[PDB]
Amino acid sequence: VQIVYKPVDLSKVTSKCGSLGNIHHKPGGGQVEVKSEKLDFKDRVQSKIGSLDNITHVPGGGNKKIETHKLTF
Amino acid sequence: VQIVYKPVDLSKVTSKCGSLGNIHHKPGGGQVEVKSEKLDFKDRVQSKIGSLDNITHVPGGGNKKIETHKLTF
Amino acid sequence: VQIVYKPVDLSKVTSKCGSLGNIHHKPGGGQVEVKSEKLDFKDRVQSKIGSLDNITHVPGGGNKKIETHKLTF
Amino acid sequence: VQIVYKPVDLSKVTSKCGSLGNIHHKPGGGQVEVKSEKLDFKDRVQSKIGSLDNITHVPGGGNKKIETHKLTF
Amino acid sequence: VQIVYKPVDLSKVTSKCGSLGNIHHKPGGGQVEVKSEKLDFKDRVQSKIGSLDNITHVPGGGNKKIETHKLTF
Amino acid sequence: VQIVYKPVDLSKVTSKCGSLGNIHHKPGGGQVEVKSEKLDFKDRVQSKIGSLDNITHVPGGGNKKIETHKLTF
Repeated sequence: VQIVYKPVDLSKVTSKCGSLGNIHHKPGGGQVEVKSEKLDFKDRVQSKIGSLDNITHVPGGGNKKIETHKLTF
Repeated sequence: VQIVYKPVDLSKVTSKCGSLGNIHHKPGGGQVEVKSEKLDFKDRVQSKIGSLDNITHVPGGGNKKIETHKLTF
Repeated sequence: VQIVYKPVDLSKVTSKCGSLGNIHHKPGGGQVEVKSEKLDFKDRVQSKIGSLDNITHVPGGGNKKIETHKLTF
Repeated sequence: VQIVYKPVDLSKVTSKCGSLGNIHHKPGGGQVEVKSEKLDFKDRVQSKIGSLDNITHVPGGGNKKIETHKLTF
Repeated sequence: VQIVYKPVDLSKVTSKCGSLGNIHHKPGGGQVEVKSEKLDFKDRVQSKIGSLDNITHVPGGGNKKIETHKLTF
Repeated sequence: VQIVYKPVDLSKVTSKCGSLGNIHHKPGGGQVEVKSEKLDFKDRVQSKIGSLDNITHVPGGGNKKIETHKLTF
């Protein structure tokens, strides 16, 4: 058995942007109110209240090349 | 058995943008109010209240090349 | 048995845009009010209230090339 | 007198090739025989016999840009 | 007199080759036989016999830009 | 008299090659025979016999940029 795994890649992932800007993200501008009375919990409680995990991602490129080469005998 | 795996890739994923901008994201501009009385929970509780996990993604490119080469003998 | 896997790719995925902008996203502008009284839960509770997981995605390109090359003997 | 020589060149000379090969050049494969008897030469003699100056030129690109910018006052 | 010589060059000369190869050059494979009897030369002789000055030229690119800027007052 | 020689060069001469190889040059594989009898020479003789000056040039690039900037007052 003779196996010759010789893939050739000369590819490009490219971006050109003259200017990038004037980006506004205002998550949670409104008031948050949580009133709790006489509540009962028998197991684990996870609670998130307010402004959490919000993202502003503005990469000049942000380009991705994902590649996988699997040879199984 | 003779196997010759020789794929050739000269591809391009390209983007050109003169200007990118004036982007506004206002998730949760309205008030959030949560009133709870005498409630009972016998098992696990996950609670998210307000403005969470909101995303503003403005990549100058944001281009993607995904590639997979599997050889199984 | 002789196998010659030799695909040739010279393809392009291209985008050109003069200007990209003046994008407005206002999810959850209206008031959210949640009243709960004497409720009973025998099993797990997941609760999301307000403005969650909203996305504003404005890539200058956003082009995708997805490729797969499987050889099974 | 005002002279403004401001030409803008953004040109491209591009070549893309998946594979280049299996090129065979066999000049002068046949027998060469030169029999000369009692010849007389009163002036200069230049002589080439056999297989001379043969060329195999296989550039992966071989692209050419020739440019000239002349201003005379 | 005002002379402004402000040319802008943003050019490219580009080659992309996946593979280059299997190139064969066999100049002068045939027998060469020169037989000379009683020849008379009264001036200069230049003689080349056999397999001379043959070229195999296989550049991965081989691309050229030739450029010339001249101002004469 | 005002002369402003301000040319701008941002050019590129580029080559990309996945693989370069399997190049064979066999100049003068055939037998060479030169038989001479009673020849007469009154001036200079230059003689080359066999396999001379053959070239195998295989540069990974081999790209050239030739440029000239002449200003004469």
